[PDB]
Amino acid sequence: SNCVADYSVLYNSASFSTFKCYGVSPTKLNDLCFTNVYADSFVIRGDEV
Amino acid sequence: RQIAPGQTGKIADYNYKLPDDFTGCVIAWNSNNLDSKGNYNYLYR
Repeated sequence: SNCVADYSVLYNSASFSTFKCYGVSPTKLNDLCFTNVYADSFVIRGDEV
Repeated sequence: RQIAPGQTGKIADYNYKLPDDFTGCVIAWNSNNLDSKGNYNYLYR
């Protein structure tokens, strides 16, 4: 919250195996404003993503 | 899997973009028995 969110810094990072976006498209994310982002972080098996 | 009418990624969103209404077939196969060496020549913009 109370910050500027560059999402091209994420989307242009070739390190990501997927970037699945369900109610937004990743190239639109810099055009957007939101109340909070809520980042959830955890590790799983690759068979389960 | 990027070569479909509306998929996205480092190939499809830049160079070989298919039409949103693409009528056609995409036929693909592995080529390790022919083209592997590595073979740093096969290349993308």
